[PDB]
Amino acid sequence: VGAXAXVXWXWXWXWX
Amino acid sequence: VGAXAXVXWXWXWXWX
Repeated sequence: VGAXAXVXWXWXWXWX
Repeated sequence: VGAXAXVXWXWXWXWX
């Protein structure tokens, strides 16, 4: 279903 | 900034 695996790109929110 | 790396969890939207 949909495309890819999961939701968004990466892990969490930001960079740090 | 924030926490983690990127936005969300995974790659794209769904599973497939």
